[PDB]
Amino acid sequence: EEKEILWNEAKAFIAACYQELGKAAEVKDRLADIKSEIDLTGSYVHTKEELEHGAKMAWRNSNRCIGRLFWNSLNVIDRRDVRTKEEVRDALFHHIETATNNGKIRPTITIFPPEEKGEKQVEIWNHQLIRYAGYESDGERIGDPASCSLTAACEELGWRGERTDFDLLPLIFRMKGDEQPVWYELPRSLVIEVPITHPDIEAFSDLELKWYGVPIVSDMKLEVGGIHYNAAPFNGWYMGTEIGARNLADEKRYDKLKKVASVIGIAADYNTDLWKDQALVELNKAVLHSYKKQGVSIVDHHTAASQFKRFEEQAEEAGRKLTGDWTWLIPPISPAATHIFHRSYDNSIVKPNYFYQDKPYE
Amino acid sequence: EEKEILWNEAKAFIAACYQELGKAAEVKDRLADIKSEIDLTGSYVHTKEELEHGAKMAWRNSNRCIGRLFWNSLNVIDRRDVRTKEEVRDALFHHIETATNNGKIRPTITIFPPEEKGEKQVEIWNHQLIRYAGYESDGERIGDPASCSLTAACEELGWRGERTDFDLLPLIFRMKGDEQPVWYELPRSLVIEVPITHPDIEAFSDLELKWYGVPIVSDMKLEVGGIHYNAAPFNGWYMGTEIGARNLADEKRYDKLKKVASVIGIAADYNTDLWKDQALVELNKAVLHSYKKQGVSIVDHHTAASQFKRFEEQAEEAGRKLTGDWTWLIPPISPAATHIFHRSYDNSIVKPNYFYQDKPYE
Ligand code: HEM
Ligand code: HEM
Ligand SMILES: Cc1cc(N)nc(-c2ccc(CNCCc3cccc(F)c3)cc2)c1
Ligand SMILES: Cc1cc(N)nc(-c2ccc(CNCCc3cccc(F)c3)cc2)c1
Ligand SMILES: C[C@H](O)[C@H](O)[C@H]1CNc2nc(N)[nH]c(=O)c2N1
Ligand SMILES: C[C@H](O)[C@H](O)[C@H]1CNc2nc(N)[nH]c(=O)c2N1
Ligand SMILES: [Cl-]
Ligand SMILES: [Cl-]
Repeated sequence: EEKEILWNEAKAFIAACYQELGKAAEVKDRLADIKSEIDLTGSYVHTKEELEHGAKMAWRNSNRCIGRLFWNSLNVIDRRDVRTKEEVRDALFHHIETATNNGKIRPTITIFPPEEKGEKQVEIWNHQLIRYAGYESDGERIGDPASCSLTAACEELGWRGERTDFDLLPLIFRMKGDEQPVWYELPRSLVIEVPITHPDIEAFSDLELKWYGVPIVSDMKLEVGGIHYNAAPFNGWYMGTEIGARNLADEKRYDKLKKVASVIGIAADYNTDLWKDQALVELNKAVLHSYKKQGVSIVDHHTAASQFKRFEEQAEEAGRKLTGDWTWLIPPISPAATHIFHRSYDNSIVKPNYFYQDKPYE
Repeated sequence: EEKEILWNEAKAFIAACYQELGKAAEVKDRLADIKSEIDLTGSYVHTKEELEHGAKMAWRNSNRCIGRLFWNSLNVIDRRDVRTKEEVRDALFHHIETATNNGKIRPTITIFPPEEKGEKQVEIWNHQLIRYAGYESDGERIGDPASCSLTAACEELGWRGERTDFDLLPLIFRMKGDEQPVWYELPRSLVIEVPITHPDIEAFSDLELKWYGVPIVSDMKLEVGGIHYNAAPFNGWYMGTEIGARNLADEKRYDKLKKVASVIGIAADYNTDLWKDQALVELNKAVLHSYKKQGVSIVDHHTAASQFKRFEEQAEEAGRKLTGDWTWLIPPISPAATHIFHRSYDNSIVKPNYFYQDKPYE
């Protein structure tokens, strides 16, 4: 029935994996046992080596990611042994700690048990492990509007946020068998935050802006060789523009450009003054400066693009087809200043890969 | 043979044209005669009304153009009567004058005789009627590199440029029957140029930057109802970013960002300083300021995007499908600050339209 599609994707993944690993002769025998195990059990189990390389291939294949140069040094943590919510919680806690690494961020992924019959063993509700709540009630807007629905779902479960603009959401996830997810408050000792100051303009601190150190995406599905790891949070370090040009700048997010314009001392009255553009630049300089000053890893969009160029060169020379999403790879500020803007990319989907999946709330 | 495809496109265009013009009942009779005229002659001739509306529909359908809100007030000049190179030259001269309009730019198109049997009556070599030459010889780079090949072709024809960074190319075009194009120097009295100064930073004039007032694209084909107007130059006013973010900024164009960084007094040493982004913003403020100060029409990318939003609303309410090229509609600076960035567009080709065509040089 579905062993068909499972077997096909297994054949493709194992062949490619073992080839890249220099283990091409072990394929037919490895494929043999797998083909067998699928018949009796309806599935198969990745070795640690396969799972680790699959996770790395998935990152390499993420069309929208500019950071892909470092795909091969991803730190893979195999947590397929977890059975309890305490183990899940502690695995998420450790991921935060080890990835943060006192500010010298380690690109890391923690992999939980995969879907069995399409049945989730663990269902993580958070978009990112560290993320700020958002509230909207009777005209009143607080925090991160992108978090409004998860925040409301959290508050249905007994949690209550302090309603600052930067409430840390609890971890929230559901175990197979349980009807409701559980939630656990984040130990603040584990969460590095960076207050936003500007190198030249002292008044910038009057904005009282901050962001969290480590983006840890926890709601995408890792697909490896027909196996569906629906719960597999992964992190890197930020590209400054994600914070300065979007999270803090978008009208539907924190919407800070008018306030930025004010503290840097320019008028926000005329489009021709390009006050939004100027504000975007100073806000983005502030973000890079602040992360650097605090000893927290971050990359600017120019360096990131230069790295991606090397990713392109590396692919070609390894004889691998390159795929990418131009509309996502271009940075939201000065895009024509990067080589990305001036070439095209094939947006084909190659597996292994990370995929969106339906949210349990909403 | 090809009367087939000609008749099909005629049927589609006339129906749509006459409908939009409120002349739906005149269609079948108009279509009748056209169907007849195609049989005897192999072609058909647009009335002035049809040609004018077709040109406007072509602009409305240009997926890559952010300026489309004003499609319906395009000024159409019908020059299908020209027979001689003197008439062509004088028609091009007049187009420049009337479109410029002392700085209050009028979006205008001059339409020359269409292709007959696929045979061009008039073949315009210029990319734009007003454009700067470019030279590259023995390491030495002068002027606009995008113009290198046309400039070389011009210099094969007896013309010689002064080799400043802003040599105005002559008009160059070929008449049916002639083996070589002719060229005519531009009367400087007709060409408005704008020196680039900055509102706040006096040193900016040390760069001695300038650009021409009016972009007049002269190498695209207007297609209307199966008729191919290969020679039909059209102009609007500039969006500032075309000049400040591309023509003056691209490494393969005038490459001025390092010099901009210097005169505005910032270092150009570290990517994390975002010095390119800052330079782009000040250069783009300078361009808008300078055009405004001189009384020459121009639009900033924010106003232009707001206008385009109205173009979208106007389309919907008129029951017309909207088409666009997202990768071209987004401006090359602060794109995420415009609504364009945050929605998608169907990039389907609708006719009438303007099309690239093969260059006669090169
Ligand atoms: C090491 C530093 C990294 C940087 C600077 C980086 C940069 C980025 C950026 C800027 C985006 C766009 C996000 C957005 O605009 O919403 C992105 C998307 C993405 N990145 Fe990376 N990334 C990094 C590491 C990683 C890692 C470790 C993985 C997984 C193993 C990964 C997989 C992805 C995926 C799947 C997306 C697409 C998310 C979506 O479509 O919503 N990246 N990356
Ligand atoms: C009125 C002011 C106008 C503005 C501000 C404007 C703006 C623009 C801009 C910024 C581009 C992108 C060019 C590039 O990046 O290389 C563009 C492309 C285009 N515009 Fe407009 N435009 C205007 C008027 C017109 C008119 C009058 C027509 C024709 C009747 C036209 C047809 C087009 C076409 C065909 C393109 C695509 C050129 C290509 O693909 O290379 N536009 N427009
Ligand atoms: C590993 C990693 C590093 C880094 N610097 N950034 C990320 C990251 C950031 C944001 C996102 C989220 N992208 C958008 C998801 C989305 C898509 C559609 C609608 C929405 F509201 C939200 C994914 C990955 C991931
Ligand atoms: C009417 C009008 C107004 C305005 N503001 N801009 C233009 C305009 C500007 C530039 C262009 C040229 N676009 C790129 C053509 C091209 C395409 C591919 C390769 C190349 F080297 C050049 C076309 C229209 C046209
Ligand atoms: C409509 C458009 O495709 C969409 O809003 C995209 C555009 N490019 C993007 N690129 C990145 N990196 N992140 C985004 O959220 C978006 N938004
Ligand atoms: C590769 C890419 O499609 C191409 O270089 C485009 C990108 N978007 C653009 N958009 C505009 N307006 N003008 C351009 O020249 C380009 N270049
Ligand atoms: Cl984020
Ligand atoms: Cl131009």
